[PDB]
Amino acid sequence: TRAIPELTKLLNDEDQVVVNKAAVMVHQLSKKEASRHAIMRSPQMVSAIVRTMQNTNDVETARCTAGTLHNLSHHREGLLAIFKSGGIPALVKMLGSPVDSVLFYAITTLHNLLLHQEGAKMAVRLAGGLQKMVALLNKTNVKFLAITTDCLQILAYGNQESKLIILASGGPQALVNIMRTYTYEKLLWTTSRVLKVLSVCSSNKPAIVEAGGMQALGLHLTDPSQRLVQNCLWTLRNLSDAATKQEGMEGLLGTLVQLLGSDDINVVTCAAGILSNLTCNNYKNKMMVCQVGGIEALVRTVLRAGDREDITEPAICALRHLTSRHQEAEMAQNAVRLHYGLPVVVKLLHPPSHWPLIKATVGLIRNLALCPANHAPLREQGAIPRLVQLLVRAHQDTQRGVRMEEIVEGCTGALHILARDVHNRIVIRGLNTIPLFVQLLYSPIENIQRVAAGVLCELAQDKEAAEAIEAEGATAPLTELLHSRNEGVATYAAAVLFRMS
Amino acid sequence: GAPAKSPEEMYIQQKVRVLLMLRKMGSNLTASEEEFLRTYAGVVSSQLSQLPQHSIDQAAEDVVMAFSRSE
Repeated sequence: TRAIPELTKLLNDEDQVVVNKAAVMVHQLSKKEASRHAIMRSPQMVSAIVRTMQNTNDVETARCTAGTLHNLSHHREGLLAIFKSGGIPALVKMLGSPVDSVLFYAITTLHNLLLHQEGAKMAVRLAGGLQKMVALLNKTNVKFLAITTDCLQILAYGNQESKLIILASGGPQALVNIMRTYTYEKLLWTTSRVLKVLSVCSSNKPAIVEAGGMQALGLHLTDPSQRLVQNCLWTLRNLSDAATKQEGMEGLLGTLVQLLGSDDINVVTCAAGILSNLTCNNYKNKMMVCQVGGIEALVRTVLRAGDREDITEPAICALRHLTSRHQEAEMAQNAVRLHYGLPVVVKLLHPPSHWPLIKATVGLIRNLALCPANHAPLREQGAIPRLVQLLVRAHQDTQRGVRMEEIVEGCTGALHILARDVHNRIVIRGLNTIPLFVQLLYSPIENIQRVAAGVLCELAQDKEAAEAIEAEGATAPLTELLHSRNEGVATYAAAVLFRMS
Repeated sequence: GAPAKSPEEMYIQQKVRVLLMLRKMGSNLTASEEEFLRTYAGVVSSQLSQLPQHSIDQAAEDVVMAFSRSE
């Protein structure tokens, strides 16, 4: 079977006509398990196929030599053999072939090499494979694009260099175009994975967002392919903190709210995290998420989540954003109650809850308290004594977590709003907190002074209380605040002083 | 009217201003204070139409959670 060496000779001939006839035969032997091993074992042969494929001008030989290589790349020896004989720079040049055949073999062999051959990734970057691959994303053969995008994911994984190159070639706009144009699951998947890898790169992140990435990925969140949905969600969460200024998000937001009802705990966890970021300082998104029943979806998601802070923390932070600073703010505050969420919210202030979640839970009680109809319910849920306990302990810790100064501000702030109700004031006072509030006026922190003076101001609206505040030596520290640059501190401080008369 | 030609009128002038801000910020005024504002509607008008402003009770702004290092 020493026919291998004679073909190697023929392939290197001068008369292209025979060089051709030889490529046909090598390719044919390439199909038999026996004939193929002989080819991948003679580096002289494999090196002939490569040079030929790369320099030939006859399409048939360009396709046949390319196919032969595609066959050898099937085995361990075949790959090392193509690599060792400079196959990569060759295959990379072939990506420029104008034939939909030579092209499919080149990208497929490269794929095999990137997947298995050690030293393959660097060689491809070296030959400018990233640039050609990206320029190839304008084709419409979904199988070809699926193979191509996957090479990009392999080459971009954990490689900032390759990513920036992909970014300079307009990789994000082409990848986004794909997610909006095709319906072939495998392609959408391999492409969503290239976006996932690119979405962790702070410079790529903004580019994907501007290309319409948020909306493009939002298109596949209800797809039956669970791996497709998960990959889009992950990428969506990585981009969300950089997409809070985008318009045309109606669809994604609505789908995200529906995804909260999923049984797949990772779907709910991601949807919650993404909604949290997108409703953060964007009243447009806040109103939308509200119009599509987001408060109920979020309250229901918290009830079911239990002590799962991976779900409750984002959910509670999303509820907090939706209950302040937007036309529907008052409705949401009221809606949280109508859907049985007050008890669960108040509960979260207690162990096993950790500080991040407790801090977020305080800010929401504070917002919920803006609506007078939540005043009694929150009280009957035992919120006041607990808010005072957190305050007192955070303050003593301070005078001797995640910044106890913030818990001190949030709890005093929540109690300030809660103090708008008469029965709440009676409770806040019976908890012997006035001396503490008066002490809080000496805080170096301006935000603490405002809420300290504020709660004292609300309590002072009752004669008996205003007198105890005065009797508690509040007049001196209050007067020292009358010249605060903070209109809030100045106003409240003046109000207490006027009320103690 | 004009600022104030006495400690007394300075007090009233300031009290009116503070009660107007307190209310603009979302806090309720006491019955006594509501009466006070009527007794000096004169003073209330002077710094109402000519010296206005806005308000804010307390706050708890929105933070943008970040999610990095995936692939």
